[PDB]
Amino acid sequence: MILDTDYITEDGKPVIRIFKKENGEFKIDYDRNFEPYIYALLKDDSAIEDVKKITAERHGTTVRVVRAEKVKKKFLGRPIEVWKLYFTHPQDQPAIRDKIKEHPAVVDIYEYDIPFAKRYLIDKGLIPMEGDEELKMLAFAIATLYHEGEEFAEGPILMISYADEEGARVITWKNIDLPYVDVVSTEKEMIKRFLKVVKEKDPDVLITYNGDNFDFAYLKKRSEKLGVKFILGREGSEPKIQRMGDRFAVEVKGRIHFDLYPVIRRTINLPTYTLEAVYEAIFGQPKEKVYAEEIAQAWETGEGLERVARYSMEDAKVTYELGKEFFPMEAQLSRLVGQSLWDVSRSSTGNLVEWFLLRKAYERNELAPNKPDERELARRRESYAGGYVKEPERGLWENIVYLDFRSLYPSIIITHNVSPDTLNREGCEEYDVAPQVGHKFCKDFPGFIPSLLGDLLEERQKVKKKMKATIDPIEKKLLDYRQRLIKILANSFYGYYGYAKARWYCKECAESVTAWGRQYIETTIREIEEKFGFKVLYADTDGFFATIPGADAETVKKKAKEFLDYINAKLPGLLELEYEGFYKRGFFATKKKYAVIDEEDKITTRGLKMRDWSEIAKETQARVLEAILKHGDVEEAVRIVKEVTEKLSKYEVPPEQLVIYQTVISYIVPKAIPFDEFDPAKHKYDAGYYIENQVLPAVERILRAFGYRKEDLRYQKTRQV
DNA sequence: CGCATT
DNA sequence: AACGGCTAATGCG
Repeated sequence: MILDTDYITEDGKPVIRIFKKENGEFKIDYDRNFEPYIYALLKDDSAIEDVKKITAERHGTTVRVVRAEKVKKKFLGRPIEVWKLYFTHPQDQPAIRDKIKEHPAVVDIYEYDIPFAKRYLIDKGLIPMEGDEELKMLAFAIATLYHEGEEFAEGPILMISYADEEGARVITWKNIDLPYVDVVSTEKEMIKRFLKVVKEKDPDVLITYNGDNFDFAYLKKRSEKLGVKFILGREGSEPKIQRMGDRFAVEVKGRIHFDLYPVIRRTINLPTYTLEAVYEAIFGQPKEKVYAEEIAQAWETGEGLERVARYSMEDAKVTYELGKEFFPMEAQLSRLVGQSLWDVSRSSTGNLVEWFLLRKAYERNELAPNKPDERELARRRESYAGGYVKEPERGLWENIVYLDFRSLYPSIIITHNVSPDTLNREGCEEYDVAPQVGHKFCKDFPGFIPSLLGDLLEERQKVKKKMKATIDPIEKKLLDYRQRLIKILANSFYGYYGYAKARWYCKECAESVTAWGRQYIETTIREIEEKFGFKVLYADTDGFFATIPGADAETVKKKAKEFLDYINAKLPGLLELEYEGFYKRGFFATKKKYAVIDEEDKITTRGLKMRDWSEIAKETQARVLEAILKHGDVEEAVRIVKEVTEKLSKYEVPPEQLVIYQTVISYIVPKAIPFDEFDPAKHKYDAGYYIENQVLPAVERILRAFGYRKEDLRYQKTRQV
């Protein structure tokens, strides 16, 4: 299988290198015949001879146009004839492209900023990570000596740890009596020892946590300081450090540097992204943190080195465990988009869809539109109307059904053929008109993006059905990842349409999807109210909560299923309303804030989780929510708040339930102090603060839906007037 | 202007 | 390597 591609220069000519792993054998294939090129639209074909003589200079070397060739392509459906301009080296393109564009006879230029190695994968039809090859992985981490006022890597590396299927080990240059610690004489010997491990193990994947911005950079400065050749690459190269905006990225040639940090940063939402917090959230097991001060103190005093070595070992162990959990998913994402695992794992949603579209456009001989210039980019900052949000019906509701559209926005794109190549296309016999915005979309032929979206949904069904027949549980998990990633990719087209930097940006397409969405959700609401007597309690972009106030649970279920049969026969194309779930009771506090409970007694809460909060505020909110959702007792929920505020005012609440966590700082507010130093016998907490700034704000938002003000929840201080 | 829901 | 800065809008604190 293909791992990655790049290029080196030999005598001024680019040489593509294809890194492959076939039958357990690492291979490098070379291609010296791939020519870099760009397209040029000319107003007069006779002018091509003047364009061929355009020259530029890179670094003393004179840049010229090797040859030109007139080709026929499509541009947003319409046929086009453009000039394919060939060059010697891909770096010639940034040097002459501006001079070619500024030439009077040149209308515009296209596909001039596509990286050579990525242009190769697309043009050759090569797909990375495709096949049944098993990759050998190795995780690693480092521990360093830190002092407050010193430069980067001014202190030596104290330890280097690594982990794989064989277990985790630590290399250090001090005596630590642990079975997994290997003791060498110096820091230089420790680094050299690590290089031998990587060389002997020969892993296909090197797994780190923030290795892009710390580990590799620290090792590099240290090897330079000590005179060590940091050859980690399979071709004897040192790790290549690149600039990715305000951060860095590292690639180890011949292998895949899998940095878990950017991956987990996009996949899950956590308050902090320390290795300890990430591991505890994904595996549900704790991990102790050992800070730089403790490691420096332990190394200088020589006491407590077992704790530092154990921390170093756990870093490599958990990085390997997390890598084992997230790498197969990233491999399926890589194979789907058609780009290397290295790039896809570090790429944003907008870049992932663009690379998928770039490949599909090449397959269909479709000329790709350019990225926007600064002027066009400023024009695209105008926003549009989004989803519809109904103001919720106050009060507690019984027997609620949640109905929503199956993939509303992708269904709209496919059903109404929403695409820049079908937008206001004159000469068609059939059109679909977007409500409110009025954009017309030709229905005579399938559009570029709706056709790809249709192929994605078809491919997803072909992978869902292959899962059911697969006996191999490893292959089933892999297919589950591909199927999930196709759903995520399909649901990224809408946002991409309104992404100002996108090549296939189309505000008209984006606002037409939301206008159609607003129409389908609003018409279905009036339909269920007028023809079925339902009360719609709350609705967001693609779904709504409804009930029949004077009806039993079986009655509401039956009528909801009858309504579904009714509207689904009226909905066009792929649009489909579904029965998402039934809820015993629920309250809709404000827009985006609500809570429901199913027949199993599982409570689902949105917008109420909420920042640094004391355990007393979290406890009372949960107690209030439970009284309302499980007991159906709103008056009990108010008494709980009155009881809590009364206990706080009379100082009957233990200080342990008043700690606020925000390094995590654990403090308590006095009548501003770390909780370790707080003494109830000497000091007094601010009862007013914990009532007015903690308990009441957390609960008020919930009880406001039932008609209670903040004053309706404070302790009844009896004023004997 | 942050953070959450869609 | 000379592309990437992180898809959208609505709406509560």
